Amino acid sequence: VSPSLIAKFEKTSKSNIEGTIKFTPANNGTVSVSVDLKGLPSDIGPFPYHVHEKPVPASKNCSATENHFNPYNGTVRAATPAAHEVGDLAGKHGNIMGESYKTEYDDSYISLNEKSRSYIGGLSIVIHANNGTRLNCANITLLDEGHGNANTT
Ligand SMILES: [Cu+2]
Repeated sequence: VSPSLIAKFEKTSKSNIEGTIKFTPANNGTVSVSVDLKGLPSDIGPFPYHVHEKPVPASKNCSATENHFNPYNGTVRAATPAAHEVGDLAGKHGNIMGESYKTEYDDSYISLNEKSRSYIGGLSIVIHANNGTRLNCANITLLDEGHGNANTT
């Protein structure tokens, strides 16, 4: 079974958005997603958020994550969840909204399996203002410090 992942958002001069998006392997071949965010800016939401294709660099410049993770060439607007880009979490599941936002859902398209074409490990998540402006972003990293079948964490 594939390991859990997390994206940790930190507050800076650029953004007050902080919190986490957790990705945990679940039943029925899906991934459980847990969003817990605060400090979302006044009135420029709702906030689309997506898995992007490159890491956040040390500069924390969210532009450097480049485009959406879209291995199966999906579309931004769709009539069924699977037609969306794999990385388009908000399009499938709803935009972030409010000053604080907590939600849990299953996504059946992202993968925690590094041998999968839909693997999202090592990628990033960007949160946008409604007009598309990139507000904050975080790398998707390993959640637990200890792994292996003879270990504890
Ligand atoms: Cu995006």
